[PDB]
Amino acid sequence: LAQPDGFDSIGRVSSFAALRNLKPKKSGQHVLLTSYYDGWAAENKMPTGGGEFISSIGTATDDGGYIAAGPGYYWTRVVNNNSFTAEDFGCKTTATPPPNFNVLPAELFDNTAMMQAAFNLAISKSFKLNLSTGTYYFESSDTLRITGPIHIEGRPGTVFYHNPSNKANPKTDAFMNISGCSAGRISSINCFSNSYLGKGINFDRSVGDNRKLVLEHVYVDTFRWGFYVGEPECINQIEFHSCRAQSNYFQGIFIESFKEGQEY
Amino acid sequence: LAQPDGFDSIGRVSSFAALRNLKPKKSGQHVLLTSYYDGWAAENKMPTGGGEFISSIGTATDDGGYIAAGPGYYWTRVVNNNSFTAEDFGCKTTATPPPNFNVLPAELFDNTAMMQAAFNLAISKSFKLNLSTGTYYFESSDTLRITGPIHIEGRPGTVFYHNPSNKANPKTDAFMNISGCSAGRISSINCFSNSYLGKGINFDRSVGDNRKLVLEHVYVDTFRWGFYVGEPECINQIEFHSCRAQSNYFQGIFIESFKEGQEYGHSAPVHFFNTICNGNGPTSFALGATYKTTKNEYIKVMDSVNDVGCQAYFQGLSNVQYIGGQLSGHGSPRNTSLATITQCNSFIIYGTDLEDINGFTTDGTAITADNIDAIESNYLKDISGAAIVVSSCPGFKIDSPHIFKIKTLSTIKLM
Repeated sequence: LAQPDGFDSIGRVSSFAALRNLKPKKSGQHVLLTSYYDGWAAENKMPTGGGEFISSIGTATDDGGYIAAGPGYYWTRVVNNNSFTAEDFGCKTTATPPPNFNVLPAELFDNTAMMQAAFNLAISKSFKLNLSTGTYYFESSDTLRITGPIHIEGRPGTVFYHNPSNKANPKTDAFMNISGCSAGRISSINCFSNSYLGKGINFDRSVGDNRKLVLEHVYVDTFRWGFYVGEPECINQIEFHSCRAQSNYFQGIFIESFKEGQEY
Repeated sequence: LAQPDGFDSIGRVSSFAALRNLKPKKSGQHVLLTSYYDGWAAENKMPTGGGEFISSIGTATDDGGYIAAGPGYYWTRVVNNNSFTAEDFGCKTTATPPPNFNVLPAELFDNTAMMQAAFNLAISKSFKLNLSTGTYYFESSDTLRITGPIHIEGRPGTVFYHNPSNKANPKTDAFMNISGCSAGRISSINCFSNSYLGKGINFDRSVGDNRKLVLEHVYVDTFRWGFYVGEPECINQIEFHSCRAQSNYFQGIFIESFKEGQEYGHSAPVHFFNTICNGNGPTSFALGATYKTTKNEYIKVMDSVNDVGCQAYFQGLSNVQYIGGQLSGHGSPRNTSLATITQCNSFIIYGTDLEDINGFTTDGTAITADNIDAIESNYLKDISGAAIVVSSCPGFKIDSPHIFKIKTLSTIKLM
């Protein structure tokens, strides 16, 4: 142990799935999670979603990245500096494809269910979500929703790739939906779809007003619409500080409160 | 130790108080601190202020969260990424109370002495202080002082609750005091008191000038004044990027470099960006309200029955830009104006939302369409009677805003 490389003798858990099957001894046990998925050495990469966990004996709902529940026990992730990464929930990145039409990334892993769980934790626990560089692939029938104030800070090169397939009426469905995000912070996210279909980001009144919401370096490209607002009293004091809506089929920014027939 | 749970065999220190009594062996010992306070498992929560410490043999002053001093030794906390949390010094959060008057949080733990220690470390070591979500409770007699450049970053839901009790002259004392914070950054802090008493944030020259200080998403609500400045050459290049001053008894923004008798003094240039002042004036309820302190004492909120207020008050400034904000009185507060500009130079407005003024005069006479003819004759030289009253400001400019619901004599008054 006193050797210069004595830290390797300590045992760890290989993957997050093995953590669900780790029956603890008491309600104060500490373990080390090496990575969310095992086999990172053969893939010539480094662990991403590891950390430290503390055991319990009661009953809790399996979060996916925050709570690893089991039969009569569960583990809770120790969050540092009130911040966590999307890789802590099982999200995978890949190489960014060119902005050519109908060009898909090399690997196709749907991160919709994983990112939705990461968004729910950052809203319910008020933790800052850190996004890694690379391309997050999204091919699902559900919309990625932000239903509360959230702090998202991406890196240079963070890409959200939306595949309009699997969407019922894929011409007008929104990829991301923001509602009730009062005094939120979203930064450094480049969302494109390489298909002139769908809405990039849709601001709604499903939860509440997006009062004093701040967007910085948010890029929306290759969609039927970049920023879509079709409801009054939802973007009251919204702010765009350095944003880009580029190559979207009808409009890059579309804000229409009311239409002909309904009042002011 | 080769098992999947071999990391639990290593021993830890339970609390920060136990770390003070941990006599080491030499000046190179490493130890793991689980949490600042012990007993987090019974409280059904997680450890907050833990970390790793390194031993020494010399003598050092006990910081509270950075140095755990003992007899002939002390431990030093290892800081990562030049950042630390307020929980590392012993601060506790609680559930946020509603913004109702004289409503206190559920748990009452004073975090003033521990937050002051965290502020001192972030200023002396130039570390970034991270604030957790929840309500920090302050019920002390001293003012929370920032006496140097600091980087503070809060979370969505960080609340600084100030209790005006245990404070001599609780009607005019300041909760926070910022001085000498040059090129500092403060973000995402919501300070309210639920009592229309005290100053929210006070800027002064006790240490130096707050040159190029940047405030973002700083909310001040339920105080006698939201942002208070009563000294020249202290906010020379301050910036408000998206701030809110809401439901204060008198004003949301009060800047006055000098008063009568004193000669000229100013700060320049002041920058306001997307800042909103809403609902800041004496209201029907506030005038008749009485604040009950924790010591079972009653304080009358009103100074007089003819108390009148405003949303933003500016005096003795130069080159002030108010870019795309909002000045509005919601809840019908008694206001003489929405913005009062007095003895300024080059005050320019860029597309500010202005609405919902409750017209009153300085002495407390309600401006009504019935007596609109007696107001112009008897109150011509009064600093009131418009949504924006400009007095002795040469380079004024308003630049075509959208205005509505104006229940006073005019929209702009010049004198």
